[PDB]
Amino acid sequence: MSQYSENIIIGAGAAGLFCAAQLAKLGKSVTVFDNGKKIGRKILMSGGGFCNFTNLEVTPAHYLSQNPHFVKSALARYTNWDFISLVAEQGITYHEKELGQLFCDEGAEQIVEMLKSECDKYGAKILLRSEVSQVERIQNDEKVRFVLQVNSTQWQCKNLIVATGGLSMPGLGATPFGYQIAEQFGIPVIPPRASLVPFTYRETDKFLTALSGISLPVTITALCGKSFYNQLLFTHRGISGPAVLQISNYWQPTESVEIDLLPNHNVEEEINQAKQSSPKQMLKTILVRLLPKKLVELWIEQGIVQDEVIANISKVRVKNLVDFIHHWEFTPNGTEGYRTAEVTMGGVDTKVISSKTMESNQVSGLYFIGEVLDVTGWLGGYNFQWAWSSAYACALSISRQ
Ligand SMILES: Cc1cc2nc3c(=O)[nH]c(=O)nc-3n(C[C@H](O)[C@H](O)[C@H](O)COP(=O)(O)OP(=O)(O)OC[C@H]3O[C@@H](n4cnc5c(N)ncnc54)[C@H](O)[C@@H]3O)c2cc1C
Repeated sequence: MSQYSENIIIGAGAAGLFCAAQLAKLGKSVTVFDNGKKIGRKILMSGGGFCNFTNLEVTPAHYLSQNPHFVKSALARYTNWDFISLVAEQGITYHEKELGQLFCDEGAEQIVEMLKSECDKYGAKILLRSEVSQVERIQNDEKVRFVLQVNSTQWQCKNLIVATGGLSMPGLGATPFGYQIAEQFGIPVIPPRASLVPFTYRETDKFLTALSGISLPVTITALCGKSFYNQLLFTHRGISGPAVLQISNYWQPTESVEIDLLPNHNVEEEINQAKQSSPKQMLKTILVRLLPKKLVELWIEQGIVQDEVIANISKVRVKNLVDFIHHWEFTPNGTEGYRTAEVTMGGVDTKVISSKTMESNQVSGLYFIGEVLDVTGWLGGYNFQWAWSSAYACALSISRQ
């Protein structure tokens, strides 16, 4: 057996499925291989089961990359609105959760269903339980530029689109195959790291484990200056939540994070209003009215915060408390693994890839789309949008040959 398909796609995920659909729709033959048992396994998990498919405010600045000028082209070619429009026209209902985030009303199944439907509608063939391996480059054959082993059959193609994703969720089928193919052809890869992931506590902060389950709004600021205002969640392992997941993109191993527990109010102003309006009251009572009761109690049960009458508090101790709550210098021991991480930072170096095409500069006929590229977006549907955009730029480019 020796099959052929002008276009082969490795990975039946967000980027793979969408690209396969665009190609069939533009009238090109394409086959998709996937080591998994079902298509779009991560799409089904995204957005807590409803799929945060994009965000109303998308710009290149919502993406992390060694190469800042990369993302702009594909994002402007196929926009968040081009997809929002495809979704609505496709009969899918969605709503805005917060911060421009858009989710499906009827679950992530809608997105996966729409993708699989477009592919069936235009001719794309999807083969599951097919793990790709042994990719070889062919040089003389004008019709065959690549050969590869899928199970026991050898496939041949003119264009090979790599949409294998990143490393998070290994139990879901995640593979480094995309990087392995790149490295085999001498294509540079930026060292991958788990991102949009929780932080783990060092020994000195382990006592905060007692706060597990508690949640509050804070502002997290990374050493590079980036800030995010959102919810922070105390865990058994460390700290998590939207604010933490967001800042893990800008945080670097060995680095510290600046956490403001009371971003909202101006503690001193308040502590003073209570110093006049309640000279009798305890510090603990004024504090619990601002922060979670159990956190305030823990600082006390740890002797970190003295509980005295508002009146018996020197203006200097009031200013040390204020700085203490607004400037918590947190140094995580590290990050949780790829089993919790939402994405993977790093990947194929985007400077050797085409900004307009997604095609490899070093190896013609080889394309990289999706998360495998060194393009990581913010939490909030940005990662899926990059998948739609890069998959489209690739398909549109190939249809033009
Ligand atoms: C728990 C969780 C929740 C998430 N929620 C959101 C969200 O709400 N919004 C958002 O924008 N993003 C979200 N993401 C991230 C998002 O899923 C990805 O950024 C996006 O799916 C990347 O698309 P992709 O096609 O590159 O890869 P994937 O969607 O991962 O698909 C690639 C496929 O390639 C296949 N593959 C790998 N190696 C091989 C091989 N050797 N042979 C054949 N096939 C192979 C895999 O089976 C995989 O299914 C979430 C991620 C996780 C883990």
